Amino acid sequence: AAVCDICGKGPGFGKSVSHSHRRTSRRWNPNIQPVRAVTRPGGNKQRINACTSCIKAGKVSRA
Amino acid sequence: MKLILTAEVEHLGAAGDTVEVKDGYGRNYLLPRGLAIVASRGAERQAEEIRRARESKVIRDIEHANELKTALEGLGDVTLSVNAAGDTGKLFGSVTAADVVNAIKKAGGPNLDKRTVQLAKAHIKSVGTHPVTVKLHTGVEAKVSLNVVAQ
RNA sequence: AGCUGUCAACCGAGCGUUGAUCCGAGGAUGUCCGAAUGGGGAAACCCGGCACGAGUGAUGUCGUGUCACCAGGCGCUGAAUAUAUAGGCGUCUGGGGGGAACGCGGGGAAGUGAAACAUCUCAGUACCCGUAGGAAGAGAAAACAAAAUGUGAUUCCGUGAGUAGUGGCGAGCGAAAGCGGAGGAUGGCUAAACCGUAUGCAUGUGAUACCGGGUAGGGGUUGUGUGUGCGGGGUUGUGG
RNA sequence: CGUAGACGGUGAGAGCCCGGUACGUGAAAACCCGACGUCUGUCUUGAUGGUGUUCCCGAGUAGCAGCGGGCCCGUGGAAUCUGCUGUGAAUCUGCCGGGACCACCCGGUAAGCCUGAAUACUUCCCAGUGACCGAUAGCGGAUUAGUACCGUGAGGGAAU
RNA sequence: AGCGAAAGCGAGUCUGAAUAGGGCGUAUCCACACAAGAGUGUGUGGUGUAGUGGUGUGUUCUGGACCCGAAGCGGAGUGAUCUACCCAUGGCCAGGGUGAAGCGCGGGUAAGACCGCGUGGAGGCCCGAACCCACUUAGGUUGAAGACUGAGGGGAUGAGCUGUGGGUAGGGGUGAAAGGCCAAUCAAACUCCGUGAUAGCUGGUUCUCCCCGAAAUGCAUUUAGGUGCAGCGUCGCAUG
RNA sequence: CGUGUAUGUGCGUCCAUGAUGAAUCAGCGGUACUAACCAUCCAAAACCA
RNA sequence: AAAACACAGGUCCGUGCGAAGUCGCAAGACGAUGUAUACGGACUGACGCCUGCCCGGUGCUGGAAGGUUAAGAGGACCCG
RNA sequence: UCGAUACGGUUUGUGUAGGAUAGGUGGGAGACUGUGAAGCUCACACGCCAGUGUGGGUGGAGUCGUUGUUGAAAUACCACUCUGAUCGUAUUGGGCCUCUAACCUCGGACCGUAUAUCCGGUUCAGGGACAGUGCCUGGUGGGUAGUUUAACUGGGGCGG
RNA sequence: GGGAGCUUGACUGCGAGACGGACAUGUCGAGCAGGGACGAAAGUCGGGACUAGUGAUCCGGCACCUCUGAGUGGAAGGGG
Ligand SMILES: [Mg+2]
Ligand SMILES: [Mg+2]
Ligand SMILES: [Mg+2]
Ligand SMILES: [Mg+2]
Ligand SMILES: [Mg+2]
Ligand SMILES: [Mg+2]
Ligand SMILES: [Mg+2]
Ligand SMILES: [Mg+2]
Ligand SMILES: [Mg+2]
Ligand SMILES: [Mg+2]
Ligand SMILES: [Mg+2]
Ligand SMILES: [Mg+2]
Ligand SMILES: [Mg+2]
Ligand SMILES: [Mg+2]
Ligand SMILES: [Mg+2]
Ligand SMILES: [Mg+2]
Ligand SMILES: [Mg+2]
Ligand SMILES: [Mg+2]
Ligand SMILES: [Mg+2]
Ligand SMILES: [Mg+2]
Ligand SMILES: [Mg+2]
Ligand SMILES: [Mg+2]
Ligand SMILES: [Mg+2]
Ligand SMILES: [Mg+2]
Ligand SMILES: [Mg+2]
Ligand SMILES: [Mg+2]
Ligand SMILES: [Mg+2]
Ligand SMILES: [Mg+2]
Ligand SMILES: [Mg+2]
Ligand SMILES: [Mg+2]
Ligand SMILES: [Mg+2]
Ligand SMILES: [Mg+2]
Ligand SMILES: [Mg+2]
Ligand SMILES: [Mg+2]
Ligand SMILES: [Mg+2]
Ligand SMILES: [Mg+2]
Ligand SMILES: [Mg+2]
Ligand SMILES: [Mg+2]
Ligand SMILES: [Mg+2]
Ligand SMILES: [Mg+2]
Ligand SMILES: [Mg+2]
Ligand SMILES: [Mg+2]
Ligand SMILES: [Mg+2]
Ligand SMILES: [Mg+2]
Ligand SMILES: [Mg+2]
Ligand SMILES: [Mg+2]
Ligand SMILES: [Mg+2]
Ligand SMILES: [Mg+2]
Ligand SMILES: [Mg+2]
Ligand SMILES: [Mg+2]
Ligand SMILES: [Mg+2]
Ligand SMILES: [Mg+2]
Ligand SMILES: [Mg+2]
Ligand SMILES: [Mg+2]
Ligand SMILES: [Mg+2]
Ligand SMILES: [Mg+2]
Ligand SMILES: [Mg+2]
Ligand SMILES: [Mg+2]
Ligand SMILES: [Mg+2]
Ligand SMILES: [Mg+2]
Ligand SMILES: [Mg+2]
Ligand SMILES: [Mg+2]
Ligand SMILES: [Mg+2]
Ligand SMILES: [Mg+2]
Ligand SMILES: [Mg+2]
Ligand SMILES: [Zn+2]
Repeated sequence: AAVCDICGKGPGFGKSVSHSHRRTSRRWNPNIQPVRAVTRPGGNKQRINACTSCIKAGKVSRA
Repeated sequence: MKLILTAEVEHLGAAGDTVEVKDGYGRNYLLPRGLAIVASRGAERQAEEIRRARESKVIRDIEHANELKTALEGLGDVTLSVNAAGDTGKLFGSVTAADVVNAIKKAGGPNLDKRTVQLAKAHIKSVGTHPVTVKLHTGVEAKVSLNVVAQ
C-alpha cells in the first residue's frame, strides 16, 4: 500500500521533530489508491495499486 | 479537464460542445461511457464522427436484430488483403474486425459495430471463403461468408 | 636415471634408455550431497514418470538420456461471455547460489562525550537490506566568477583552514571559491519544428490525390483527419 | 675466476665442492597483447547571403505551498540541492542561477541518454624485502588445528 | 606594522567637540636639548631590531593513550531435548470399602405426597500399593548427589499421572500469580558484534646514584574522598 | 501379493437368443387467440333539488 | 505449601457480529465454524442472613446553551 | 437551503429663506400626451401615518422654466452614482436531501478449476462520494521509551 | 540633626593615583573640557551621614549612529 504498481513510487524516510527538537524516524508514504483499471476500451477490469499522481496523469483508465 | 461532447447530456451541453468538467466527472463517467472525448488537435472532427457513426450503427430491438440478420445472411462479401505467395496463402498480418464491418457496408449491407464480429473464432489465417458469425443480439446470430482475396 | 605421494618404515610384488617417476599445457572420466532443480527428506538417502537399449519363460532387475520453479521471446487455444481478456497447452532463451576487500543506492543504534541530561555528540559509525564492476560512482555547464578583454566536463591528491562560519554559541562541529598537481577525450549520441514511407483507428466515393511549376494530356478514390513505428532533417547560447 | 664476492647447502666462517648467481638461451599447445589484412560500417555539393507579431527547442515538468532530509549553516533574514503531499507555467520579449527579496547587468540553456584516463581494494597466484617474531614469542594454529575438548544451539576453543 | 566593531587611516590609530585625557602600538639602548619634580614626559639625532626550517627532550591535543576490573546499554542471531502452558495421538491407575440417581416390589391414599425392602453402582467419594507429590524430622553440608538419603507424611477415576510428535522467544513467551519459569544462570535468557563500553572509584606501574624538596590552607564548585586558580616545591632566565 | 506356461469348465463381440421403449399420421375434450353470452362493480359527460 | 492462588456462586462494565478483546506494519488469525441463556474484561469468592449514607474530588456515560481553541480558508492595512 | 462579491434593473434623501421630506453633479428652454395627461374611487410597499412610488378602472387636454427664493433646481427631460430596501443574470464559498459512475462489501451465483470457505475475474444484490487510505492539523496518550529527582550535616533520614 | 529660597550635578566626554584580591566581580578618586544649578564671591554639585535594597554569560527586544550591505544600486540580515 506504499508502493505504486505503475511508477514504483516508494515511501520516503525522514524525521518528525518535537517542539523540544526530539527527532523520531517516520515515513512519508505515497498516496496510492486501489483502482479497477482497464487495458482496452470496454474490457475486463483488474485491481491495481496506483498512486494519485498516476491517476491524475491518466496513466490508469476506467470503464 | 477539457472535453468535447459526442452526445447530449443534461446540465452539461449538446453534442459537439466543449466543456470544462471536474476530473472525476469525465474520467469516471463521461469518458468510460463514450459520451465525451478529451479535447485534442482533431477532437472536434472526431467527436462529430463518433456521434454520427453511433446513430447509424445502434441496434434497438430484437425485431430490428432479426431484420438485420435476415438482411445480412443474404450476402457474400469480399475482403481485400495483402498476402504472401499463393502456395502459403498466409496473409501479411490479419483481417481486422474493422475490415469485416467496412466490407459488409461496401457490399450494400447494414452498418454494424465492430465488437459484434466474432473474428477471432473464425481463425482466418489463409485466403478463401471463411464464415464469420455476427452477434446482433444475445439470441440473434447471423452467419456471413467472406472471400479473402489478394490485393 | 632412477621410480611405485606422505606420517613411515616393514614386508609383498613390479615398472624404466623401446625414456619411467617427475614438471607444464590441453582433453577424457568425474558416485552421492549441496542453488540442487523428476518427487520426497532428519544434507550426503528414500521413491518414481517417460524415451531408447540390455536382461528374464514372464514378472522382478540393470544401463544411458530426459522430467523443478519463475521471467522474457515465438506458436496454438480464448472461461464465466458477445468483443475479448484472465488462464491453459507447446517450444526456445535466460535467471536462481557462492566469494576476503574495494563501489553505488537504501534502512540505521547504543555504550560514550557533554564531569547529570533531553537539543547536540558518538555517527551516517556498528549492523542490516538491494545491487554491481574489475574497478565503481561522477562527467560534457539551466557551472563558477565579479565587472578581470576572467576560467571553461568529471574524478582524485595538496593547499585555502582548524579559517569563514556553525554550536543548550555548551561539549563540539566545520566549508567553498581561489591557487598548485595527477589524467588526458575543452568527448559523443539523441527529443521536437519540417519532409518521406509503413501501418493502427475514424471517416469519405466527392472534391481531393498522383514532387513542383507553366502546362498539355491521362488515370479515377489512390483521398481526408489523428495516433504509432522506421528512414531524411536537427543538435545550439554571440542564441540555435 | 669474476658481466658471477646474491642467498642457501655440504661433517665447523666456501666466488673457485654442490643448487645456483651474472649473463645468455628456449615453446608443440593453450591463453594474452599487438600489427596487417579480409570483413563491417559511413560519406560523397557544398559554400553563401537575406527574410519574418511563422513554427520548434525534452510537462504533471519548472515554479509555488505544507511537512521533512541534507548543505559550514541545529529554522535561522535561509538562498542552492532533495523525498512525500497538494497546486500547477511559459518555448527565447522564454526560462533558471549570481545566499531572503526587487530592479539592472552577468553566467547558463533544466525537466533524454552514453562516456576512457588520473582514484579505491587483494580471497587467490608469482618474485622479493625487514635496525619484524624465534616456540608462554610470532597467526588461535611450526606438532592430525578451527583439531581435541566444552555447549541443545549460535558459539567458545587449547596443549605438544 | 599597527590601531579600529567596521568604513578606514597608518608610526600612528581608536574614543571624543577637543590642538583634552586615556587605551593599544611605534625592538632595545645611548647622547643632546625643552618642559616636569605629579610619579617624569616631549622632541631631535644616533645604535639598529630576528626570524624560520630540520631534529632531541618535557608537557599537552585527537585517538584505547600508563595497565587491569564492573553492574549494565545497543545491533544481529541462537535456544521450549530443562521448565511453564497449550495442540494431536497412545498408555497407566494392585486390593479393599461406601451405597446417589434411576428402576422394581410391597405399605399408604380417592389419586398423590410420603415411608419400608430389594436391585442399581453415582462420586474433583473413603482406606491403601504402583505412580505422582515434598508436610515433619534426622543425616548429608571439600556430599554417594551443584538439592540427595533414611524414617514417618499427602494425592492416588481425576482440575489425575505419563510416553511419543508438535506449537508459543526476550520488553517477548508462559504463569490455578511465587516476579514463578523460559537448558544447574531471570525485576528482562544466551551468543557474537559496537568493544580495549564507561567507572570523580579500588588495585597495579619494573635498574642506580647525586642536588633541591613540599602540602593536607584560601576562594569557587550539582561541590565536600573530585577539580580550577591562588598559596607552598623544583628547573631556567632576569634583578642583586 | 505378483508373473509365465499348460489343462479343463462354463460365459461372447459377427452369427444370434431374450428383452424392452420412442417419433409420427388420423378419430376425440378444456386451455383458449378472438367477435360475442352471463353475473357483478364503478361514473367521465352528467339530468334534478 | 500457607491464612496466598484457583474454585463453584454473585454483581458491574463492554460487545449486534470477518462483534468487543487480543496477536500483527498490513493481509490474516484467535474469539467461534460461537451470536446477548453468547463472548471479553473487572472486582467478589460454597452456603445462610444481609449488603446502610455520600456524585463535592477523580474516572466512566450522555448532552451542547455559553467561554476558549489547530491546520485550511480569507487577505484589509502596512513594508521592500 | 443559506452567505459573500460582481452585473442588469428598481426603491429612497424632514439646516432654513420655501409653490417644499432641497441628491451632490454635468447635456438643460423645453418636456410629458392620444401606442390616451390634469381630478378622483380601490389593491400594495414604507412610515418621521408629512406623504411618496405603483397596477387597473374612471376622467379628457394639463403640470409647466430664470420663475423671487436658494451656498445647491426644478418633481420639465437625460447621464454614472452615493445614506440604504431589493429582485433576476454570473462568480464563489457553508449546510441539507437525493442520484450512480469512483470507491467499499467475510452478501448470492457463475468461471479460471479435475481438485479449492485462498485468490482473481464476471455478474446480480446492497452500501456510496460516506467509509477506508496518503499528506497536513488540534486533542487523549505511564500503553511504551529515554531520563531527571542538589548540597551542607559531629553516619544518613527528618528538621534547619 | 531642625527650617527656608532657588534648582535637577539622580550630568555628557574623561580620569593622575590608589583600596581590595585565585579569578570574575567590587570600591575610592583629585583634576581637565562641554553644557548647567545655587552662591556677592571663594567655591560646592558625576544622587541620598556611611556600609545592604541584588544576578555573570548566552539568546533576544526597543531607540539612536557619518559602520557593514555576498555581481552592482537598494533591501533583508548583521555591527556600534
Ligand atoms: Mg534519511
Ligand atoms: Mg539521538
Ligand atoms: Mg484532481
Ligand atoms: Mg532433489
Ligand atoms: Mg523439495
Ligand atoms: Mg469470448
Ligand atoms: Mg548473485
Ligand atoms: Mg554525559
Ligand atoms: Mg563521567
Ligand atoms: Mg560507469
Ligand atoms: Mg570561527
Ligand atoms: Mg524521427
Ligand atoms: Mg549568452
Ligand atoms: Mg654465503
Ligand atoms: Mg532544454
Ligand atoms: Mg536540514
Ligand atoms: Mg535566486
Ligand atoms: Mg551514467
Ligand atoms: Mg626455549
Ligand atoms: Mg603459539
Ligand atoms: Mg548454554
Ligand atoms: Mg556435542
Ligand atoms: Mg539507562
Ligand atoms: Mg545484551
Ligand atoms: Mg527457534
Ligand atoms: Mg478421591
Ligand atoms: Mg511441585
Ligand atoms: Mg560432615
Ligand atoms: Mg520418603
Ligand atoms: Mg500411615
Ligand atoms: Mg491420612
Ligand atoms: Mg489414598
Ligand atoms: Mg466416576
Ligand atoms: Mg519441540
Ligand atoms: Mg513480592
Ligand atoms: Mg533455571
Ligand atoms: Mg534492560
Ligand atoms: Mg566505539
Ligand atoms: Mg577503564
Ligand atoms: Mg635538604
Ligand atoms: Mg593546583
Ligand atoms: Mg517446603
Ligand atoms: Mg461468572
Ligand atoms: Mg476487531
Ligand atoms: Mg467495576
Ligand atoms: Mg478475595
Ligand atoms: Mg466527557
Ligand atoms: Mg472522507
Ligand atoms: Mg518510565
Ligand atoms: Mg544514555
Ligand atoms: Mg549528603
Ligand atoms: Mg544529623
Ligand atoms: Mg529536609
Ligand atoms: Mg541637614
Ligand atoms: Mg540614576
Ligand atoms: Mg586605574
Ligand atoms: Mg559593598
Ligand atoms: Mg563648567
Ligand atoms: Mg568632582
Ligand atoms: Mg540629606
Ligand atoms: Mg548557554
Ligand atoms: Mg548586494
Ligand atoms: Mg546577490
Ligand atoms: Mg538595518
Ligand atoms: Mg544591536
Ligand atoms: Zn505511480
